[PDB]
Amino acid sequence: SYELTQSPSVSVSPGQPASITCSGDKLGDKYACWYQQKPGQVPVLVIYEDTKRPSGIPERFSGSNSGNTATLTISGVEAGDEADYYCQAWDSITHVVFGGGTRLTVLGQPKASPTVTLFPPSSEELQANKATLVCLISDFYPGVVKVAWKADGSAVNAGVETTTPSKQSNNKYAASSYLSLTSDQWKSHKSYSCQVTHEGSTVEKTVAPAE
Amino acid sequence: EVQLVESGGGLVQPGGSLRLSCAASGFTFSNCAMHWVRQAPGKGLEWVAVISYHGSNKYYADYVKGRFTISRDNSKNMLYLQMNNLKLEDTAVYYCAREGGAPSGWALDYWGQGVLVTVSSASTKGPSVFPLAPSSESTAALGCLVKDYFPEPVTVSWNSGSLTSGVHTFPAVLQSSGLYSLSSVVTVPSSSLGTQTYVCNVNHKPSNTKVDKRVEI
Amino acid sequence: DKKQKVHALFYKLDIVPI
Repeated sequence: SYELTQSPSVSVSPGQPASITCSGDKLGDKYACWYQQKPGQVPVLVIYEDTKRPSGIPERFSGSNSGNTATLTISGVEAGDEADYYCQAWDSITHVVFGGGTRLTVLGQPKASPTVTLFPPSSEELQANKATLVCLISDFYPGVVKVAWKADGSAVNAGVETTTPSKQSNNKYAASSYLSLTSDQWKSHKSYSCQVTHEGSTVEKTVAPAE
Repeated sequence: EVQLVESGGGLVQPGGSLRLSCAASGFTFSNCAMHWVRQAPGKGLEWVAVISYHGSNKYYADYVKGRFTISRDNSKNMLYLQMNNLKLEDTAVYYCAREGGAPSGWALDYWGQGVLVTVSSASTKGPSVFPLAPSSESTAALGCLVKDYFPEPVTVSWNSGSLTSGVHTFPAVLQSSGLYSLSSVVTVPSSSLGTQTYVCNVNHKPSNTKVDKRVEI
Repeated sequence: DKKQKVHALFYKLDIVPI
């Protein structure tokens, strides 16, 4: 096929403009567009015809194309500008081609410890001889957490499934972790705990089967 | 005021067929070329096809190989994509998009909301819905566990959509079983709201599963 | 001229009204 090379990840430091490049053989002979896709949203056209902005796109978004390189630049960077940015143009028979996408990280955002909510199995699920413990982790930043489960203070080695962190609307992160037991397994310990480590510190919630 | 509302996604087996629909409004549809673009979960955008304003010329990405067909109905302001001989790698969210740059290059200036097409040899499975009752305390979290379903997506509302403040529906986990689970939580004033009923409305359209579960002490 | 060359390509596609 064609090309369109984009760096998969770009970070911008406080006070700097963001710069996102897109290279391809003959790219300067084509018109480049740029699309912004925020988490869980559809793509939005931010630049077309190399340099032009649709109505409602702030002028701090600028585009250029020269030689083999198209460039999206963002001045006055805000935390809300974190998103995946895709360039696009066309191949040798004028068919639409997208770049690989660049994920933009805006540095310097404040740290936020996770909120942790732990639910015991419902009576309904226990009646079906199952017992899922649900540990919901919300509003943390940056997006790295480690989740450990404990049974009577001892590390659980099986039955744990945890999601990858995912960006919320407010640029913070959320994740969940599930401990799937049988009802008998649930009753075989006095306490179970979900323990979330984030930036060297931990938050732990506990539940007890015996009320 | 442009709008592009899609429908027609779901689960289909390798080799099967599916038809997507895109209803347009707010602009003179018959004057615009129209696109389909797809995005595999957690992956990048990939063009599928384009069709001319009055429907004569159609062009397709290299992987289509005659298997998909783009069409339009300008009297109903409808755009379609008929997909045949589907392969596992065709699993993706499919968007329709309006063209607004041509002839000065491509520019996809408005995009539909997207529908998920899952290609899989596994059977659909409807979820079990369990209440997540608070215990833990001036506010309380309560919720619903949507356990062991396939495929995505599941939608969850509270009190038929009347309750939106403090609702958090978490992304699903994919277990080693090949089945998904998710949870949806609403944070409410504790004590003060026991005067209120809380019901999660779970819908898993691939399995024909729609459950309203009351969540009480 | 870039625009003139791009237009030549898109006229051949024939996807939008002239």
